[PDB]
Amino acid sequence: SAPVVGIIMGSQSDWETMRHADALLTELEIPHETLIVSAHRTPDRLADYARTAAERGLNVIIAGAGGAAHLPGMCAAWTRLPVLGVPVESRALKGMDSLLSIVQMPGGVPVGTLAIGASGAKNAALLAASILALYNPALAARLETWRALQTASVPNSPIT
Amino acid sequence: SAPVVGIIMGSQSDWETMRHADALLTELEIPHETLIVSAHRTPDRLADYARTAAERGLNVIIAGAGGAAHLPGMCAAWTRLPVLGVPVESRALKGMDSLLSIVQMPGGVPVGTLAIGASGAKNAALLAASILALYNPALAARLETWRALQTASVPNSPIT
Amino acid sequence: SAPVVGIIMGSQSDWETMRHADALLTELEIPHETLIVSAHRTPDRLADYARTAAERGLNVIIAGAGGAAHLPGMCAAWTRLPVLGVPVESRALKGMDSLLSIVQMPGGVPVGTLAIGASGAKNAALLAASILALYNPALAARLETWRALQTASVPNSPIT
Amino acid sequence: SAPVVGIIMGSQSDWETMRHADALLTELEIPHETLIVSAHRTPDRLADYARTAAERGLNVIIAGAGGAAHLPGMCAAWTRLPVLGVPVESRALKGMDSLLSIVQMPGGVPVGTLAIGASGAKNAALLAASILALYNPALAARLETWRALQTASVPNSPIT
Amino acid sequence: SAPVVGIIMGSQSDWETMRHADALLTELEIPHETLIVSAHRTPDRLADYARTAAERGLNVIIAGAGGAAHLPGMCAAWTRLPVLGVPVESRALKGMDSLLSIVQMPGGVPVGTLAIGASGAKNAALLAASILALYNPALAARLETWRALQTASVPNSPIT
Amino acid sequence: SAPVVGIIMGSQSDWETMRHADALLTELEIPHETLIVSAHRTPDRLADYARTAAERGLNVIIAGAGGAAHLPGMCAAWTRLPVLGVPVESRALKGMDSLLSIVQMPGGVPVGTLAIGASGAKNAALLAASILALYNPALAARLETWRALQTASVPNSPIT
Amino acid sequence: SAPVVGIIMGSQSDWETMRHADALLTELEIPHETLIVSAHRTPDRLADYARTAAERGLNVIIAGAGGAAHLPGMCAAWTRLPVLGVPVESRALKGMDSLLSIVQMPGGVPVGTLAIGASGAKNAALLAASILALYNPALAARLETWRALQTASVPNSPIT
Amino acid sequence: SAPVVGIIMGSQSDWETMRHADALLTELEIPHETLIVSAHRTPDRLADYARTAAERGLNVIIAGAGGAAHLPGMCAAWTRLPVLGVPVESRALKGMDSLLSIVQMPGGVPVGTLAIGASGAKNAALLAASILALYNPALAARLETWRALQTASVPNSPIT
Ligand SMILES: Nc1cncn1[C@@H]1O[C@H](COP(=O)(O)O)[C@@H](O)[C@H]1O
Ligand SMILES: Nc1cncn1[C@@H]1O[C@H](COP(=O)(O)O)[C@@H](O)[C@H]1O
Ligand SMILES: Nc1cncn1[C@@H]1O[C@H](COP(=O)(O)O)[C@@H](O)[C@H]1O
Ligand SMILES: Nc1cncn1[C@@H]1O[C@H](COP(=O)(O)O)[C@@H](O)[C@H]1O
Repeated sequence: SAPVVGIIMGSQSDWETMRHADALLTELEIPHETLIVSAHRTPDRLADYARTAAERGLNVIIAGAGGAAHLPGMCAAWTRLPVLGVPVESRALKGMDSLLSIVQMPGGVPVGTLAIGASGAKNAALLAASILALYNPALAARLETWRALQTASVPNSPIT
Repeated sequence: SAPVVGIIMGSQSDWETMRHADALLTELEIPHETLIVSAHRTPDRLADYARTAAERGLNVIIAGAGGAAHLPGMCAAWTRLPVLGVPVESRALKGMDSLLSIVQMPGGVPVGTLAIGASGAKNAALLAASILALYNPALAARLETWRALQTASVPNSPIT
Repeated sequence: SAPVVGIIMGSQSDWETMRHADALLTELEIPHETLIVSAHRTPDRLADYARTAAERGLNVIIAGAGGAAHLPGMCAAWTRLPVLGVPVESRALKGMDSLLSIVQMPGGVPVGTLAIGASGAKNAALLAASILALYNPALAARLETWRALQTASVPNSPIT
Repeated sequence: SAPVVGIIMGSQSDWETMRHADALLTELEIPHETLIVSAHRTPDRLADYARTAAERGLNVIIAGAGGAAHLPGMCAAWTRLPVLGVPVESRALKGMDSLLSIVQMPGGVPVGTLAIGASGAKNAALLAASILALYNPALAARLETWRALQTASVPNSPIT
Repeated sequence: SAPVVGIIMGSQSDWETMRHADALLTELEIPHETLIVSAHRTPDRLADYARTAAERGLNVIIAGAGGAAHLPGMCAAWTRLPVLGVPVESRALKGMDSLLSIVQMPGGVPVGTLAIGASGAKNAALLAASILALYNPALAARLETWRALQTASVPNSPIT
Repeated sequence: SAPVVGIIMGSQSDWETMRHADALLTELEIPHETLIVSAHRTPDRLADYARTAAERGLNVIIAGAGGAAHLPGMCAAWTRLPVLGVPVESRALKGMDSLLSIVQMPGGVPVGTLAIGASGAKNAALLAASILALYNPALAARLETWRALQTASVPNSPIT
Repeated sequence: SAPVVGIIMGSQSDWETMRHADALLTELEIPHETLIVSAHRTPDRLADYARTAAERGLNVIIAGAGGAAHLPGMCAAWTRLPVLGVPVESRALKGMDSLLSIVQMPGGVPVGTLAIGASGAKNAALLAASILALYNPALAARLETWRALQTASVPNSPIT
Repeated sequence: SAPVVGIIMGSQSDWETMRHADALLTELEIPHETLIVSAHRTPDRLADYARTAAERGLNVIIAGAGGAAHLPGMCAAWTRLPVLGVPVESRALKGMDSLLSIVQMPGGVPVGTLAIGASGAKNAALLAASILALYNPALAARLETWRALQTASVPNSPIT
């Protein structure tokens, strides 16, 4: 089935983080593609990917990178689609550089930014799901189930 | 004319920032409502607003607050809709508390976060528009026009 | 015996930190309950817990969470009881996000915030004790003993 | 009329902030004293103030200071009473030095810390009131009224 | 008279800072061009500017931007020329977002980064001059004179 | 021989850091005492230590602590002697809390602050030595030798 | 009348801060010299100033600079005398760059660092005085008087 | 062959980082020297190195250090050559101190600063290469090849 979400990441080293977005989309049965695209090492690959995303049928892009993390913002520069940004935890600055590089977009070109690291990757996929759910009733019910199970599954007290 | 986006903010002092989201939605002809909801002063008002948003026909919530900024995250706790968070600039810490208290959502409850301040409010509205544009071709055409005009309006050289 | 302190925490993963509050309360023989309550994954569980805390005989609530740590503040939103907040050390940002999310409450809804991590969990319990001690003479004497033993036990010089 | 809360601050320059704690205690009819005590300029005055607070009938101390803000922690060192700390905003570092030097107390000597600046001072007074309200029903009723009014006074929409 | 340095900046608001680079290059008689290029509003203009810089005879690019500052890094992605980045001071975060989003380039695509603000713009021009001075003896002599004058012009004592 | 430097530290856990000050003083044959003194757990022990330091023949105090690190400043509050402060690396905030708690002393009561961690402990001892050297010619020559050996011993190129 | 303290600063813009060190030394009758020395604009002037300070009869150097503040550390590199560093507040980063670039000296070359800004300058002078007071009884008596007056001059309550 | 790039570093402990610059220069066949030079422990060694660099035929200096990292800036103080600075990751502050110490140079004496850590060391060498490439066609072609291989080698999708 044709992908409706693109997951892109700046490097293989981001995969340990971005796999959490991939897994969540698969759990909810959201067809998606998962690609490496570097804003800096493959800038024309990025331009082409972002420019053609909509005509290819993508609805949402999830972009993850670390450091001077420009992949989400430059993707949003070329697509009208919603772009969600995952700050990957960097070694020295723990993703604060990633976070500021992604979230602080000037007015005109948005990136919806999620938490640093694996939680943000998971939430980027959930956010993409909640967007798709607006016009896909079956997916909306599966998302409702997912959220209900999350809530119901929280224990009442810690295990010691 | 029925609202499809809800803009909520923690206080009147947030309006100087959040008015930019309001203006952009009006510019793009996106029907919306604009409210004050305090996560800490009116927690039950928030619970009811967020719980009922989808059945009231809202598709996206834009939530803005500053300091220990819980409004977006708690909104997202109670709705299955996409929630976008605007960190309002705070006096002492310049919105860094706003930013971290909004963006660092743990796995399972996303908030799509935008830049600190007016830029973020503007971009929350643009991000909401790009979401709605996925299943509204007239709006998609208006957003394309808007993006194209932004691109065409950048000058080639500075004024000295 | 009926609990007079509630310890609540956002997740099982917080228990490694919050167990230090539990242990201290037990050492001082302060009856207490220890629960998982997520502001974001179980928001109605939190509303109910906080709303009914006083009528259930609780005097003080100790709430711990990490990241966008909204559990203490949203608990204080619904209870008139004093709420003490423990910032749990987060992976990337080392609890700075937890700290700012908890301590930077706007005027009107306070959270008494303790240090990031285990020391804060221990001190949240000691602070709760010092509050209860105001109207429980036996506990006040046990707290006096605890503080005296802490002081007396500090060695005069390091072991090499 | 005998004070049950002590407000102490490191300098006259702290009063612009700490006056908000004073006002709120008066509003709630909580008898209190308001003093300047410098941890570094009058360390013996501090030792004596804190040592004797409980026997003088104080139940809670609210301590405010900025920069390397030692006043709350050293107060807590010498009293068994609950000490609440207000980080006063500093010129260069905007109260981040105030905050960290107050909140990061090691295990065994708590300071319940509130927000940087006026909000924190207000909330220290509210937190002190919620503590006293535990064993003062008239005050508990006044605080409930106060909280309920805060909730009722939040508007539903912003003014443009 | 053909330009050997390109100064590019993300917006007119950057000119207050980047004008210092322009002035210093003129002072040292380094022919240059000064343009506005938005990484996010005119991404294809940027791609073309950077791709073609070397064949147009440019030797160094000085790029200035603020906030999530992608202009220097994306310029460097598309040119083999040395790119120098000037972090423009931002309103809320004082150029710390500018700084981290410029300097933290991952391995393989350098941006030589200068100080936040006017100093950085001035120093980008001086750094560009020292680069050009390597294979331009007349310019090398002008730069030596400039450095020597800077050294000679420092007073020996302050004015009171 | 009577100690002329006092090393004091807030806890046994600081010794891993403060031993570097001890070792340096011993290397230079500077008689000294090494003690645990907690500002918060043993405040009267600190008052007495600092108050009597000068009459006991101490010339310089080196004080190390972590977190809300008030030991150096409160020591300086009671002694006219120069106090040097060593920020101990804390677990969560890596000694930034220690650093700000120590260095940001208001005017009137100084603490000469050294680097976070072991380097600062070593340098506190070297700084104390350079102070004593002003009026002890033999020690001054041993310090000169120490500095000369440091300089001479730096290799010219790295070992691979 | 021969100077025993040298105050050096990187620029005239530093004088607004460093004048407080000058004033305090004059108040305590400590003969001193006050100079501008730029670590980066006059590196050989600095080398010569620092190399020769001890033979010229200086006992302590107070060095102030802002931004990438190398003046104190490089001074300490070339003198065996105690060097005290004053972080001058910087425009964008509020002296945090000044602070870290002064205090974080690696092992072997100390700089005793004081607070950001005017407080630090004042305290550098007081710290220098406490050093000199060790072997100057008349000065020791003046400093005691000064400290005692500071203590006596703290008011007991704020002015409203 | 005579070196045209000097790599200098403050300590053997920096070599784990700076070896990445060495390796890159060797890969591109750029003759270079690799030296330890401490700004603080060997200040005259630094003065001499920087002063004579140009007359020795060096074109670019790459300087790496950590903490109060003054090596790059003080090198630039004495040479007219372009100096590139590599912030070495420090233990406590993760190279934020290194970064600010290097990048925040006031106007007049530039250091082109690269990312914290190994990526910055690699990029300092690439930046030096892109400078040399301006007047060495063979090297320019080898750099073009290097950049082309980097781009071409990025995989299209992650390995799981
Ligand atoms: N910002 C960016 C642009 N292209 C890649 N990156 C990022 O560079 C970091 C390191 O990549 P690598 O490990 O391949 O050097 C990764 O987090 C990746 O997102
Ligand atoms: N803020 C919040 C709300 N609900 C849970 N959390 C926090 O999310 C973090 C991670 O939870 P988990 O490990 O279950 O993902 C924990 O520190 C927990 O307090
Ligand atoms: N600030 C302070 C006052 N008394 C002790 N500390 C500090 O508390 C930290 C932790 O002490 P402990 O490990 O005993 O809890 C140590 O760095 C010690 O200097
Ligand atoms: N800033 C500086 C001046 N001279 C050496 N350093 C730095 O000091 C740190 C620690 O050096 P060492 O390990 O030898 O103590 C290294 O990062 C080195 O660049």
